[PDB]
Amino acid sequence: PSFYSHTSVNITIDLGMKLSGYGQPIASALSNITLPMQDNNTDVYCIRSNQFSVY
Amino acid sequence: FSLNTTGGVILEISCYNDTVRESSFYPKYCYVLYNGTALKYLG
Ligand SMILES: *[C@@H]1O[C@H](CO)[C@@H](O[C@@H]2O[C@H](CO)[C@@H](O)[C@H](O)[C@H]2NC(C)=O)[C@H](O)[C@H]1NC(C)=O
Ligand SMILES: *[C@@H]1O[C@H](CO)[C@@H](O[C@@H]2O[C@H](CO)[C@@H](O)[C@H](O)[C@H]2NC(C)=O)[C@H](O)[C@H]1NC(C)=O
Ligand SMILES: *[C@@H]1O[C@H](CO)[C@@H](O)[C@H](O)[C@H]1NC(C)=O
Ligand SMILES: *[C@@H]1O[C@H](CO)[C@@H](O)[C@H](O)[C@H]1NC(C)=O
Ligand SMILES: *[C@@H]1O[C@H](CO)[C@@H](O)[C@H](O)[C@H]1NC(C)=O
Ligand SMILES: *[C@@H]1O[C@H](CO)[C@@H](O)[C@H](O)[C@H]1NC(C)=O
Repeated sequence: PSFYSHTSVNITIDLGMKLSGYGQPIASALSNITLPMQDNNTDVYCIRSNQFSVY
Repeated sequence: FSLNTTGGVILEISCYNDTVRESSFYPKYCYVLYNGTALKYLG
């Protein structure tokens, strides 16, 4: 038994892509990851409820 | 039970005859209370 409080954690991933010299799609390492805002920050997110889901 | 933990934090194990919502104040339902608010539901 526990309290029922649910948190949805959404991770946003912005990918950068280019075309190489041989026509193959190359994914850039400059792709960005955004976590939900927590304590004025978007780089660290800790689960603080009893239940959570990730998307 | 009244618990005195490290750092002076006082925790209580309190049973009630009615369900108490989380972060609120008042078959037996038992709870762990930190500062008069329901911190953990035991069952
Ligand atoms: C990831 O985010 C960084 C930082 O915002 C982006 O790099 C900036 O891109 C803009 C738009 O072209 C430029 O004006 C800035 O000079 C860039 N900043 C730096 C420090 O290089 C980057 O484009 C993003 N990557 C994506 C969206 O794939
Ligand atoms: C819970 O325990 C703490 C820590 O021992 C108690 O706080 C002490 O109280 C005495 C009373 O004479 C003081 O001399 C100490 O300095 C206090 N310690 C600190 C760290 O402040 C507290 O009273 C206890 N709570 C109870 C028994 O309800
Ligand atoms: C997180 O994503 C879900 C869909 O997966 C959406 O319904 C929900 O509103 C989002 N939560 C945010 C953006 O805080
Ligand atoms: C930082 O957090 C404080 C509360 O601790 C808030 O008042 C302030 O608006 C936040 N600053 C930014 C830039 O988000
Ligand atoms: C719990 O007991 C109190 C005191 O008799 C009463 O007012 C309250 O209605 C009771 N709750 C339930 C759910 O029976
Ligand atoms: C505990 O609750 C009392 C009564 O409302 C309040 O005065 C006190 O500030 C609370 N303590 C903490 C640490 O939140």
